[PDB]
Amino acid sequence: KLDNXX
Amino acid sequence: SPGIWQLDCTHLEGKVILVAVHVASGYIEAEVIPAETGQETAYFLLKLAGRWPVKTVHTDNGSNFTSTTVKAACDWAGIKQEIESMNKELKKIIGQVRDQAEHLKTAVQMAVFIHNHKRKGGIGGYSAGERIVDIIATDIQ
Amino acid sequence: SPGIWQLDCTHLEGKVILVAVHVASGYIEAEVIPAETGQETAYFLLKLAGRWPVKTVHTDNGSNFTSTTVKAACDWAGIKQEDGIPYNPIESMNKELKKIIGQVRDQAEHLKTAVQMAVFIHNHKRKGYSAGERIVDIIATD
Ligand SMILES: [Cl-]
Ligand SMILES: [Cl-]
Repeated sequence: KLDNXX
Repeated sequence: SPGIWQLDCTHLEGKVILVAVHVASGYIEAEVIPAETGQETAYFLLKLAGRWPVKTVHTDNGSNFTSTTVKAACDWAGIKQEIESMNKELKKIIGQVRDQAEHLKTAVQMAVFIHNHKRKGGIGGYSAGERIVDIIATDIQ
Repeated sequence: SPGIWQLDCTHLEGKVILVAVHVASGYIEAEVIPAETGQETAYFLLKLAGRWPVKTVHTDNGSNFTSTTVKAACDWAGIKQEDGIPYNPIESMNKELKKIIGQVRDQAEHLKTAVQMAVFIHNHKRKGYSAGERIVDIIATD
């Protein structure tokens, strides 16, 4: 995931 | 016409996306906000105006645009308050990248990037980000 | 060179302002963020990169830039990160931006609005061309 995720 | 913008709202996932389209180029900027308030609208318009030479904004006339804080922002920045495809195109890009981001805001800004940098047509074509910059540079000169 | 930006942070009223400077023109963009985190810094850079053709960013090598979210953002946007590298002869621009913010602070209820008014002033000041006129002239490909 690009942001906080992942 | 180099200083004219249109501003529109889209509702997704219970959030609001404010979308500014530079009419002559198709270039966009967008921000994700909790609700469509006068405070957020004014803040978005001052940010836009410190970046580009904004003379006129066309809007949906909703109550966020009528507020005294938006009028004070527009007065200060020299903005007069007096493309629907671009928005459907943005919405469609957002859907296609949506799953690559935890938050709607990151997907929105990826879609903005994809939209503004995509070449239209063949070899010889331009992106919207190239068009806006070329329109404004030519106007100054 | 048209694609080279420098990012700097400055702290005011106990808040953080991230400033991106287009080195060739002196044009600036700025945002108040709640803290110098990886995710806030990533989101700032994703927005900047969607707006202008950003090839390289010089940073102060703060921990927010060494974060993997920032690295993911820069690789997705194709930005080359140059951490801890000065392009030479800035804290003037911070002291200047804060000077202007100080001049308009009494016209805005909240600091974030004052920062945007200060960016507008800075980019429109004739020095003859403004920073806003110079950045477009430099970047235009025709
Ligand atoms: Cl709206
Ligand atoms: Cl920083």
